[PDB]
Amino acid sequence: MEQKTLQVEGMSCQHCVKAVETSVGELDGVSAVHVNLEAGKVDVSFDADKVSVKDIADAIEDQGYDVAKIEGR
Ligand SMILES: [Cu+]
Repeated sequence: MEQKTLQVEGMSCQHCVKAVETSVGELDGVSAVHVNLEAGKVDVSFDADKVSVKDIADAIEDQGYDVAKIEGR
């Protein structure tokens, strides 16, 4: 798996993001999800070989709000 992070957009409501975090946890690919928008950003160990950040990224956009952009690599 990869180790990208969706750097924080503007929100600081952990309750929003986690609502989607739980759903994203369904994607087998996702190795780990460390939502820390307040502390820095959401650091996520997406499986680029199974599912792309695009998925999760869009997902947290929907009802999470935090996804400025992916960094990592
Ligand atoms: Cu919220």
